[PDB]
Amino acid sequence: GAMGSMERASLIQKAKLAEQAERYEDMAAFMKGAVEKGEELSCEERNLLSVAYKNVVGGQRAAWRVLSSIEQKSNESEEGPEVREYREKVETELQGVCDTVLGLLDSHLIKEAGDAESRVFYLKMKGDYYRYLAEVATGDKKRIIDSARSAYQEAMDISKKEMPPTNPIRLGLALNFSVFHYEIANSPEEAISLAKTTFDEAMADLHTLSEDSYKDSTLIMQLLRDNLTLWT
Amino acid sequence: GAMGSMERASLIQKAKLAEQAERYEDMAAFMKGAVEKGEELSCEERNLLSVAYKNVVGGQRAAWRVLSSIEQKSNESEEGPEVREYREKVETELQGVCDTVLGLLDSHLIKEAGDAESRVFYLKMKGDYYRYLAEVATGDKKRIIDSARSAYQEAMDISKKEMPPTNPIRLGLALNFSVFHYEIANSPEEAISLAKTTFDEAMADLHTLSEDSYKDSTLIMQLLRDNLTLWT
Amino acid sequence: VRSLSERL
Amino acid sequence: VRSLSERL
Ligand SMILES: [Cl-]
Ligand SMILES: [Cl-]
Ligand SMILES: [Mg+2]
Ligand SMILES: [Mg+2]
Repeated sequence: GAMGSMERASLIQKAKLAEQAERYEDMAAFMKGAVEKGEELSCEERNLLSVAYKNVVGGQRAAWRVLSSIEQKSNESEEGPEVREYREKVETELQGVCDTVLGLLDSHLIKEAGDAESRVFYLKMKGDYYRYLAEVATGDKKRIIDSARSAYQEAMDISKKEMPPTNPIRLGLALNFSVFHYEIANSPEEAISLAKTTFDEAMADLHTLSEDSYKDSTLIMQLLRDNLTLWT
Repeated sequence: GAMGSMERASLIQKAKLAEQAERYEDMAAFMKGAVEKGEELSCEERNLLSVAYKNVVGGQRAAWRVLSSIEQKSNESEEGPEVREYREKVETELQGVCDTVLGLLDSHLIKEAGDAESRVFYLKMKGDYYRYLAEVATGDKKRIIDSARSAYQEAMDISKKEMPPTNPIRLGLALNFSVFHYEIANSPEEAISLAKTTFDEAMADLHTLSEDSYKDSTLIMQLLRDNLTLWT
Repeated sequence: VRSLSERL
Repeated sequence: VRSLSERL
């Protein structure tokens, strides 16, 4: 790896600089290098890893959507192969990023994660990047969807046993599993039920929280509420 | 070149798709491939080339500025080499993009450009990308600054002889030469004089224009006015 | 309109 | 504050 000669701490320091500079491809390469040093990741380092790849894949998804829409309109008008070719190029790059993240989780972040906060974070991530693969998949599709579902479900079982209902990781997991149900799995009733029960149980636990934790949890709860407003 | 096997028209088509998808690195690679086919560029193709590289280098400049500022603060605190190293990495990538554009202009866009609209466009571009090199240069700096000045001056002499004062290319050239004077050459009085005379002569020619041309020229005139408000 | 997923 | 240069 091209980061094999750089110190772990220097890679983390440069990841933080790339974030300030909005250089997210660099940020992801630095954090991949950090993971490949073989030590477990702290809470802050896990969030750097997630921020970097979420921004990289987020730009790819936005581009694939523009191009797929142009491609679909062309098949309703006048006629060549360029639109399909360039959508395939972007799609292939997107899948490579997803495969890179899933490879880091499998070698060996997940198997070394013993605490609930790290294990749930990484299993959620696995579900997320199989979900991004599913958005562009065309049968194959079914195995990818089941891999996302399986990772989210394992994360959910742990989080319900081990975390309070207002925990931001538990909330973000439930939010994203509900989006999976609505957008990927054709199960809008399951999406709605999960979002409502997640929101209601967090509401009833807010009284236990400090002012800072209260702000953290209610921020994510608002996203559950926004989705419910769109879905109903 | 990796685009050597793709048709010229397909490269132009994909450049337009990359722009819709905000994939500006791809856009620039496609337009570099198009230039390397060896044919001259139409007005529309010249603007695609400029849009693509302006966006790529624009993101690099914004990142270099974030990092240079962090670096300067560090030299006022607590103390390692990482900030400098990562600024140098971004700076080196920026200089490579500038050198790529300048190489396309020198091999062989400028020498084949005979009409005023194409020759002024390419000479302005040359001044612009030497100006971006100058922003990060540290003596060397003087030769780079004179190369920018020389390219802008040749473009200015042609544009004043061959184009009306409201021509959008002539206006954009004068705008950017005035920014050179103010930001690079330490000549704010020259910047102000050029912007005022450019604005005043365009004002007096607006009566010759259609409604659409009037909108095109007054849009750029407003940037001259905004700069004058900041500089005085 | 697309559903909102978790923020950074 | 930085001077404004030509737009696309
Ligand atoms: Cl392609
Ligand atoms: Cl570096
Ligand atoms: Mg462990
Ligand atoms: Mg010619």
